[PDB]
Amino acid sequence: AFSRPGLPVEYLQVPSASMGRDIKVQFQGGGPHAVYLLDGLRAQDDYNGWDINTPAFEEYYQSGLSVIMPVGGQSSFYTDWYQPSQSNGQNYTYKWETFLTREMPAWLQANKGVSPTGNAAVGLSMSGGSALILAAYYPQQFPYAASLSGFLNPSEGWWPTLIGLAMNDSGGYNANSMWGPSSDPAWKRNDPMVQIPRLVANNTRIWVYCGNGTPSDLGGDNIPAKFLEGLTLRTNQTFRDTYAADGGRNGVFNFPPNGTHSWPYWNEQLVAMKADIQHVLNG
Repeated sequence: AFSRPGLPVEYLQVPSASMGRDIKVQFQGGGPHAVYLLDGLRAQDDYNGWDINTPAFEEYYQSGLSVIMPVGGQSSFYTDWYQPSQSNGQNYTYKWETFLTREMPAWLQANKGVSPTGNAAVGLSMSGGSALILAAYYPQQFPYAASLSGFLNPSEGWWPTLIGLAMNDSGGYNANSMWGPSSDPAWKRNDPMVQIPRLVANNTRIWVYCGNGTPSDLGGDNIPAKFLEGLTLRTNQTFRDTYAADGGRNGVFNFPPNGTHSWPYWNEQLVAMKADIQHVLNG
């Protein structure tokens, strides 16, 4: 990520009892509250996409916030799966919600002094919705959530099909093993649109970036770009309108015409929200 010399980035091995393996975590300490930077659909096992593609660590150096980049979890949606992914030979069950909400914060509190409460969850593409869902169900841990080009209504219309095809294109993962058939309650449970009343009741500070142009990680679905763009626009508009109609009053919604679904503009948003996170989490 082309950091300037002299920056204290660490790589940690954090045991996950629920997944029966160690999870690598890239870490920069800087204060008791942290920004959890979640990865996209094609998350690798060596480095988090934020560190591969952006200067996130340097941008948040001496911000008064710690930065946590978990590594791994391709196509996981940072959720707890029903079962090991059926077809690609996965030999354990993804339990990334358990890891992010229980196992990892316990480790970081005991060893780093990072507070398990009062943090920000920031996700993009696959994990944009994850960040909102984490805030919806764990508001003490995440009073702040940002979704950058997230799937804001994964249980509706075209989205279960498109997500299923995207997960197969990203490591051959099976959405059915994750949340069941699209009729299963897990799809609505993990749908940010459906959980808007929780975000409102929690008074979650939400930062929602809506990009333009060709969506990301949908490259293998054999569908015209403009159709995907139309679906995305409609779903994003519905999310914003529903948040307002349901009494939401703690949101930032960003829809710049030249914004794209890409690391450069996801970084642009991460930088733009820094003062916002600082004021909300640290006064």
